Amino acid sequence: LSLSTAVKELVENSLDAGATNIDLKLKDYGVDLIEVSDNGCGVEEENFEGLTLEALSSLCALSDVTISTCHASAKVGTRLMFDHNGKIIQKTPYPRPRGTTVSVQQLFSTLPVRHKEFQRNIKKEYAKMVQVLHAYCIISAGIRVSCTNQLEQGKRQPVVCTGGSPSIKENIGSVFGQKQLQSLIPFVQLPPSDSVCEEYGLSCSDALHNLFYISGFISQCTHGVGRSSTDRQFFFINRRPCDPAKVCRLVNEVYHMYNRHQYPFVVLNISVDSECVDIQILLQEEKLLLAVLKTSLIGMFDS
Repeated sequence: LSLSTAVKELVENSLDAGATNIDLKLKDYGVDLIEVSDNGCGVEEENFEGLTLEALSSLCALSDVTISTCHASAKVGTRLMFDHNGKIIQKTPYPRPRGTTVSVQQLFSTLPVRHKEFQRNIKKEYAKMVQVLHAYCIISAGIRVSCTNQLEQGKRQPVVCTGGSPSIKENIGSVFGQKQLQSLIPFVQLPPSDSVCEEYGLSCSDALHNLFYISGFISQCTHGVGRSSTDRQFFFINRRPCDPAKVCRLVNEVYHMYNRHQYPFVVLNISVDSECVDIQILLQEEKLLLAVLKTSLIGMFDS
């Protein structure tokens, strides 16, 4: 029942549509409006009702939901207003490009307690949403992801925007500026060392079936170069944003082994077999993953 959850589900809904453009429009930090527009495949007319049988149903139950959409097979798009039961109040033709735009109006208005806790704690929830959106922007190469905000009677201001660049590094540049990029080194994967294998109780036979492909960027261990907090640490598994506790703790700990007083900027993707993942996300041979991680981090930060 958080802002970042609804935003994330709408974003992944746009991604599953194959959208190359994803725009977020917020009014009063999302308390007033949370809108997502994408050029995805749109929704066929056949599955209009079936959309509220998932994010859409709960969003209808908790807010005022409007959806415009246009499928490639459709001659004209459609505009739909929903009541709180997910039942379509209005279905009118609506000319628009291929894709889908979902509008969430006055979130939590049907529960005044949750709405008020939302308004009073707007800064924290807003910041969490910011972190999630940063993760998706960083990991979504080839896609244009943008976000703007409007407060009260003020004019709209842009929050973030990527240019559909093909590389994660350029996305990081677009999100945080190239000044952030100057202090970053790219992750370089290494086989696990014998000493780290000893530490984690692993033989070479265990390390043989290494199927973890780690990538990303991390702050240099040089004094002062790192960050003062963990405000810019992003982890993914199969390009999906997540927060692995042991992996994060090992990352920050190994960084402290060289830069005691600072935390690193982190962007780290773990490519692994999806069968080896389960639900906190469980990873088969996670000790091997931590061994490769520690060995590689040591190899990079070592002069």
